[PDB]
Amino acid sequence: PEWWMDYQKRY
Amino acid sequence: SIAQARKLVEQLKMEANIDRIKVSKAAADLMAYCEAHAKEDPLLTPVPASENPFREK
Amino acid sequence: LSLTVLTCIVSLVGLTGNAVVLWLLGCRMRRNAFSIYILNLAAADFLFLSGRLIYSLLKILYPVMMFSYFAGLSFLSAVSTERCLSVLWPIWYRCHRPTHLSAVVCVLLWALSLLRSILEWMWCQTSDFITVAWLIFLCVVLCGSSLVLLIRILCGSRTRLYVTILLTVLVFLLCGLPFGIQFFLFLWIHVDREVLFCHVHLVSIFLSALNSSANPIIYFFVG
Amino acid sequence: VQLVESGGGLVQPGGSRKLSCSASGFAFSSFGMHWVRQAPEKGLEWVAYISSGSGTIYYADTVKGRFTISRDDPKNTLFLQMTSLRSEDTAMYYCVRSIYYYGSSPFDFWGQGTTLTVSGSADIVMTQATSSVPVTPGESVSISCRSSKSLLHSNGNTYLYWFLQRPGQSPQLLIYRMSNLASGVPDRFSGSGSGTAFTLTISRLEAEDVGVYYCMQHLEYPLTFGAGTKLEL
Amino acid sequence: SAEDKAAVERSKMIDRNLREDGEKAAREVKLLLLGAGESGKSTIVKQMKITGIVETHFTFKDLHFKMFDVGGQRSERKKWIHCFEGVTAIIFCVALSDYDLVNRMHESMKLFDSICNNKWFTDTSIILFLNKKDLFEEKIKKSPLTICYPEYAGSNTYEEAAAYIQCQFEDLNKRKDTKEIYTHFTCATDTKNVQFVFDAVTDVIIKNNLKDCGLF
Amino acid sequence: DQLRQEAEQLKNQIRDARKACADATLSQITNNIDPVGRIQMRTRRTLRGHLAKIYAMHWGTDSRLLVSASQDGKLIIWDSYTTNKVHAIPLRSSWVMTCAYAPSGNYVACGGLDNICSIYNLKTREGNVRVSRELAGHTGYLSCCRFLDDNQIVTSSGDTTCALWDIETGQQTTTFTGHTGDVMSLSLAPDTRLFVSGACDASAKLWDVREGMCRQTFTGHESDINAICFFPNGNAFATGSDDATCRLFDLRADQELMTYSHDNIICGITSVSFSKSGRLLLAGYDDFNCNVWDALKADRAGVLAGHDNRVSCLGVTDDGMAVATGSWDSFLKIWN
Repeated sequence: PEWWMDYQKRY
Repeated sequence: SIAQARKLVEQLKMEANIDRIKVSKAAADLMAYCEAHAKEDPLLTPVPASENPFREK
Repeated sequence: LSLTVLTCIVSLVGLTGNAVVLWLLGCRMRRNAFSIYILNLAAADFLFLSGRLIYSLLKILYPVMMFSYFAGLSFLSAVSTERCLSVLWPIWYRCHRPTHLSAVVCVLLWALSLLRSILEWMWCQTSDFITVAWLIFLCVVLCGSSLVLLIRILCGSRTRLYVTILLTVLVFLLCGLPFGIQFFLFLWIHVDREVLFCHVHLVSIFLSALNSSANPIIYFFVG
Repeated sequence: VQLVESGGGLVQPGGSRKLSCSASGFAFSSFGMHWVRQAPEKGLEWVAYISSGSGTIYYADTVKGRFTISRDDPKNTLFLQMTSLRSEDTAMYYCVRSIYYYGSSPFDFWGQGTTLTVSGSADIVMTQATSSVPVTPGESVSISCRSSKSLLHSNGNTYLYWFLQRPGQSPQLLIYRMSNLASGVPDRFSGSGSGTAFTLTISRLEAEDVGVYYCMQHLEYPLTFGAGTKLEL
Repeated sequence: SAEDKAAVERSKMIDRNLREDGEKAAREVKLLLLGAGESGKSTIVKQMKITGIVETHFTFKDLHFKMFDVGGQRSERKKWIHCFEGVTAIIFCVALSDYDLVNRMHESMKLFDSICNNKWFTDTSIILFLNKKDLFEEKIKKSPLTICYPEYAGSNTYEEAAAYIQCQFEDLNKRKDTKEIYTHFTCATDTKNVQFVFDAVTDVIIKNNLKDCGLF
Repeated sequence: DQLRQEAEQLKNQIRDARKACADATLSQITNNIDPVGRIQMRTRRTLRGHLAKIYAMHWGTDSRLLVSASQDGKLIIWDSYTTNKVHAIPLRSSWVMTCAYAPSGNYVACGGLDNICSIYNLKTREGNVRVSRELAGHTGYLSCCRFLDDNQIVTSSGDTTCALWDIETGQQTTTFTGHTGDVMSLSLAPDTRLFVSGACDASAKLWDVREGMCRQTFTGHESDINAICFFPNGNAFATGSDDATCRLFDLRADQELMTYSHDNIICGITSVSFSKSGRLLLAGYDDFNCNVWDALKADRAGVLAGHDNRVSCLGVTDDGMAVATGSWDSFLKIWN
């Protein structure tokens, strides 16, 4: 979780 | 017997004696028929969209 | 760097190709028990490439893009399975299958795609491994069907077949699969990152675009 | 071609009943079918219609909701099931067949009927001004019918039908679409119209054309009959 | 348009029986039955379960076989041979005992290389049967093969003569990459002809599924 | 050869007799007329109900209903205005090569490789379509059938025979013999008193329905004649064969009048028809298209390319409003 970039959070 | 070949003679001698006409007369008749009905041919002159049944009806 | 430089172009040709098939087969063509799968694949690739092209320009579109992606992969697996079944049991495939089984399979595969999407819509989110297992199952089905088809032709009976089957297995395995495999997987276990946006990200996104672009010519234009 | 109907009788008000019609001699599955009822001292009234294949069903207001029409093609039977039967539903019920294609003749054959006793504004109103025309044999007669709306559709066809009901017998089809004679009809009858007013001409009247004449429309879903016109010797 | 909405409903009910009948008629095997006359076709049609043309319908192992015999049709073949385009297979019946009678075999090979190299049967498989072989041994042991094949420099035995006759038939096709020629040696008492036909048509069906599936 | 010699001299005499009446040619007379320009016609309707190759098609005399026959054992009665289907008659044989609609409209006819002409009744009680009659007696496939009235019919078969039947009985009433090849076409006169049939002899004949004897014989083609048609006037007839050439004859002069050929056309003719005024000639080809020729100048004015496979039939309505083409891709196209 803490290491997600912008291209990792869908909704 | 040879009646197959004998019948042909009669068949074509019957065709020999017919009243042929000149080619010019038949050609002129063909021109006359195509001229008298040239205005009644929907395929030659495209008929308008009002009558044409195969467009809107 | 700017590898997104052609990920948008590779879709400017693929989409066109898919638009042709969508309306050629489907307009001026009779649909057999196999063109339905190709038509559905063309529609899914239409949506996937449209989403890819829209995203390449630099929302709430992710859902439909993933949905089309998984639908396309599932349709590829179904095409492979149906092609395998036509050789092992030819009599059954010719005079015993239901005439509407292709449409039923298509609608069930359509339903299983957004269902997973809406399931994903809602530690607790263990659905990522389920999705990875689904992708692995699809890949296993495709390669198993292709292998059974291949060891049935060489073994027994009395060419371009090997040449077509090989290419079909090579694609969707080096082109289509490693996008959704890298996704949903490097999201929960990875700690490295440069790679993550090096090949891991561009190649993944691209390879998928190339697979989508090439599928219409492999399945409808070459032949 | 034969059409025999059964059912009905003495029924208490508010009850339920079922009428069954059996066909013998024609392809029942390829014909739509109609239930049409007639009061003891009134004209014919259209009740229900079920299209072939049972894909289309129509009913009329007075019965809508409390009546159901069904068919059994393997057994060649037509069922009418009614419930909540009032005192206005006592009449004679006839079964009519009708097939629809280019050049067909709907309402060609009628059944015999079953006696039964239970002791809007958009529809076209068909008005027959005359009600009794006594004419001696060997004369020319004309019967006039009127319509509220023009029956001439935008395809060339005008839907107006002329039937004849001899006394003690079921109606018969004389003319369909105002200008076509039915099979088995003498050449004497003619139909003319202009979209709103229609005329029937029984030229050279003989000793059989005695009864009541009804003008019917088929332009729109609900189907409406006329009041009737009686011919006497 | 109340009586024209029923017309549309009728045209959709009868367009639904053409589709069902088309699907029912697309699950059947179709075999033309060719061959010079006095050949053995009457025997072959008797082997199975069993006027212009005579069609024969029979079933075997959940399969349906239609056989079209077009022999009481003395006419120009060019005017009706395009009708049988799309037939699943062609059964050609050639007898072996006509090596001395008149020269007949020669005409048989002429007929074979006429139909086989036709413009409408380029990818139609040809099952070839030889029902006559019982008295063929007696005839070949009483008279050599020099009557029909003067170039046959071989022994006067059935095993070699039958193969030699077979090669001439299998060497008259100019399409060695699109169509196959399955061969069998039928005898009067043999009941395996149905099995041979079933196997050949099964391979043909496999090949057809393969083109249509869209693959090689 | 006791008497096998005077036939040749009689043929020579008729040849130079018809050559005597050759003062001019139709080309010289027609050189003075203006051309028709460019003909442009487009598809208006497409009828999609067949699952096999279409071999026959005929118009009705109201120019609205048309009957089509396919190789999947189905007769279909269309409705060209609305593209609806009125009747779908299933046959007892799927090998069909001809069809015809009766002028009255109460019957249809069909036939093929079964050597039998099946006449079907469309207007009857019980609401179905019943096989009215079956006519047997021929020894070959049926190529063409035309109705004279509701009780008479003419048949041409591959057994070098044309016959005149009656429907009530089932018997023939006259047989036309003389063709050495097999008849593939047939066309009745507009007045319906004498019809022309063209067999595979590269020749055509003229028969007398009332008598039953070949009045005249026309030659000039170099291959089998596939299609024939009568000119609206009734004193001429067009034809087509496999040598990619059409030719207009005439009954009066008893010789070929004109030719219609092109040096980019190498296939054969499958169907030939005229227009209402007899100015256009519609010819169907194996190149998956049809051509329109000027019947007086023998110059092409347009093509009808809308079929994936070769066209097999071609007809024109009685009122001349439109033409219909049926091909081997199971699609009928109506051009107007």
